[PDB]
Amino acid sequence: AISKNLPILKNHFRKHWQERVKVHFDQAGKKVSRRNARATRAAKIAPRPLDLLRPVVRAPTVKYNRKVRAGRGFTLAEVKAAGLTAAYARTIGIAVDHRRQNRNQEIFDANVQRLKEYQSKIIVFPRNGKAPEAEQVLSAAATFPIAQPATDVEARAVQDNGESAFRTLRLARSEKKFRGIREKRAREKAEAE
Amino acid sequence: PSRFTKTRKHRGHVSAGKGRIGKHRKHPGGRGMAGGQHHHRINMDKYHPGYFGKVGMRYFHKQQAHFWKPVLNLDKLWTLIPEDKRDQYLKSASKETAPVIDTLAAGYGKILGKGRIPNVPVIVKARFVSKLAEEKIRAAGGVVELIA
Amino acid sequence: TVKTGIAIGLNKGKKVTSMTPAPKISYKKGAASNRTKFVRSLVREIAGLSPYERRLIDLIRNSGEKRARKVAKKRLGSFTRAKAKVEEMNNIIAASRRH
RNA sequence: UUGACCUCAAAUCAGGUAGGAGUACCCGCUGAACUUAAGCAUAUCAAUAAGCGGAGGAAAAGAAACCAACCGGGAUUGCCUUAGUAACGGCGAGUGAAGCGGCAAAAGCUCAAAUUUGAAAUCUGGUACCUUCGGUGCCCGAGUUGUAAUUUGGAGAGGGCAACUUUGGGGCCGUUCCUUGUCUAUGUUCCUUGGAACAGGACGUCAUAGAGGGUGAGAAUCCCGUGUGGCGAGGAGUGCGGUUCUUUGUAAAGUGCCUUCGAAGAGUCGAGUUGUUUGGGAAUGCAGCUCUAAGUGGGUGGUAAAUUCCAUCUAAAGCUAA
RNA sequence: CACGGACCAAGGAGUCUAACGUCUAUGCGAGUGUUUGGGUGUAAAACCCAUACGCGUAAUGAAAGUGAACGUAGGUUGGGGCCUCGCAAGAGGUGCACAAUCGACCGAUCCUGAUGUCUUCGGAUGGAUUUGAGUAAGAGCAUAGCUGUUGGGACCCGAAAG
RNA sequence: AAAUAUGUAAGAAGUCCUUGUUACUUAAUUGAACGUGGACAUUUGAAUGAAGAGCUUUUAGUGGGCCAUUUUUGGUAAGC
RNA sequence: GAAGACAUUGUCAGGUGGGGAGUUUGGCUGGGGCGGCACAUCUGUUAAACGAUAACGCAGAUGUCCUAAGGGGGGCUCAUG
Repeated sequence: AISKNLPILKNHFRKHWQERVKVHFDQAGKKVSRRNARATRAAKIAPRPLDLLRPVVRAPTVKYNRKVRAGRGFTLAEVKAAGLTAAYARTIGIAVDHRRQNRNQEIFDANVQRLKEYQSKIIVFPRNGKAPEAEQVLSAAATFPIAQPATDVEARAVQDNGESAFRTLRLARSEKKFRGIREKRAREKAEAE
Repeated sequence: PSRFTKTRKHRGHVSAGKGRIGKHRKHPGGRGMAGGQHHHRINMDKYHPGYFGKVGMRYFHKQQAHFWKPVLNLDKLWTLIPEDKRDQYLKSASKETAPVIDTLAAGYGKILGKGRIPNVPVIVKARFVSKLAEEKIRAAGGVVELIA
Repeated sequence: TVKTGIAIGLNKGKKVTSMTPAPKISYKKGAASNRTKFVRSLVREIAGLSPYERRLIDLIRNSGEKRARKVAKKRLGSFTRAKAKVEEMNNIIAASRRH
């Protein structure tokens, strides 16, 4: 069963896989159903725009933290600073998330400004009636995009001081590596009679 | 897309091109990767040296995102500038107007020195760099501004 | 923890203006009460000690606290639980049994 | 002696409910071997088939005792990927996930632990009446071994000060959905063959209709239909819009500042051992036995242990669409 | 004097898939891949598309980690083609691809170990009968096809068994 | 000490003369290796032939053999 | 009535346990079995004067021994008659 120069393949088919094959012939039909569901939902619901306004959020790890992203909700602090309560926000089309916290003023201010823009660009129908028609939009996300914040302009002067960035990195690495040894050495040298 | 298959041509011939003596049988040397140490050994040695045994340390629960560190070389560094501004900045080879390049926004972790950018000042913002890359940039007139 | 601005070292990452969010009311869960203190004191009074706790006060009076922590780590599971239980036993002994 | 309470019974007591079928998909239990390893025991087949129990139109899961180590994300499910990867493995054959990211779809909440104590304010049942898929009154009862209001951790409560805001149910008519009926164009003109013209040829018509079927042979124009619009009928529902009757309300909800508090689930968590299971590796989950907690605590942080820190959640109770 | 075959009809056996190799064609090309999904539609077609993700553009090492120009990106030998002279034969110059060879560069290993120093850190500089699936002006991505490979009922039929 | 069979060579990557590099080598600018420059060409260094030479990739089937001349082992011998 | 914190029961641990289960029980071979090793190696010969070359071909050997029986130097010359 082993033969000429070829790669070792690891094909995991020693089970009854033919009983669990799924072929997505339903792709285009599910698409149609999904469009019809969106349409039905829009009509049945309201002039409301099919989606809640979601916040700007800084993504996790070093791979992705350079990006900024749409999150789930708007951190009761941010909502209170925008000048409204969580319950009214949930009624008005704002996603709220109790289980996240603001540690960064940049994201906090961006999301507060986002909320102010939304609060200005909506019109809220009264409780009573007379229903001023509004000709709905379907995407709060499309009306309120997610813009990447820029750091610095294209052109700047050169500020050199001869610090050797490579040496800087190596010394940071060495400092972290030999911190504990030094913090034990100094401690046990302080034990001077 | 099949009918240019040799089965169509072997129609008429007894063995279908598998032989009369050997007589195509089911799995006459084993299934899959049987015999790598016994009767398929000369295939594994010579064409797969290294296949048997362990080597190094285990890492429980490795996340590759920790090891995300894609590399950019200086020869390809000027491509991070759009072509619109590139000749403008190739001219006016000056301090006080030097282009800034966010290699992290481009999607790069470490800068490396594979060779010979032009003698133009450039500000290179990078998570990490190498010794030669820093030397070459500083010699062309620029700097490396470390970031995170 | 102020960051540095580079991608390695003791403190490591982007310099970002911090915001210090409000303190959640969780993180204060096992931070007991007045009521729970009262109730637990009274229940200790009523019920009293259990067999291994009697053994531990005896082992503290006689064979010191090292063997007591050993026994309590076999009886309970953890060394830290054993520590806290022995301290409970010492607060039982030294407070009431003296006068 | 009389009348209670507790526990336990019986009644063809009044009223109800369970069983069985189906079982493609779903929740679980139980559980192989053939087979692969060119032999074969671990392994693999497979946490599969067979067997058992249990549901719905979906079920389950689900609003973190999470992921992480970031400039930090933020219920669940599913797809693309991660990944034939980290890891497991007679380290042999073979097995083998998860976080990030992009997308679909999005939705949030409820209890226990609190003296209402200046007033069990709560509820089943029976009976009388009624604008009867329920309501009011009256009467037995349940229940303080705790039924209602209030609060669930994101908070929240008790006091005090200050003012400001916003409100509920029906009837009718349109709309929405479902089902269904009905109406809505034009050649059967001429000649040949043939038993029959629906063939062939000549002249024409309709076409938002030349899809299909039928009719004595290949018919848009013979028939049903088709296409396009119209007129109706009957139900579900308040999902929405116009109407009309009740203002329930010295009721309820929301917001700011000071102060005092801030209850948060145990034979459980956790540990040892056994067995099973997992990619889970000094032990991933599960279960049995033994031991058995705490409260500035507890869990987790993928190498056992002690010491010191940090980060992040808040179990041992629960509901919920796509 | 081995097996099957009395005759006729019809049926009747290297298939499909997942991942792959070499080769061929096509498209783009230091990039490539629209089709998970969205928009749109004379509707399960065709048409359009964002962000990601895969492979590739950087190796190496168990890992920590470091990370590819002394020099017209090297020298020598040979090299199609081109250029100059020559009537021609020949001579000279330049010499892609490819081959052989000597070197240089990156990584691991072994040595040397400077200026400086939280005086245990740092690592220059120079080397080596060592080693790499490397650099030394990128070639790959995707689709399709033959062939071949592995797992799959796996060309067809066939056990004794469990 | 044969016969048969077998290796190498028969030159342009050659021969000769001058002279450079080196951390090797030498008592030594003596050698070794590699070179610059120059000279020797169309009998350029025996024969015959050359239905082209060199190179790479991938893949099938096969992996039971048998006979004849001659050499030869076992066996009395054998279609051994 | 008897018995009594023992027995029993549950969980671990040890022993016993073909009663039962599952599996295995080598190859070469003048058929196989018995025998032997021609199954990993060495010398001579077969072996046909390069090399290679079989047979359960011939004659034999190996799984050790040595701080010297290794290394260097010096001096001497052995068996036998």
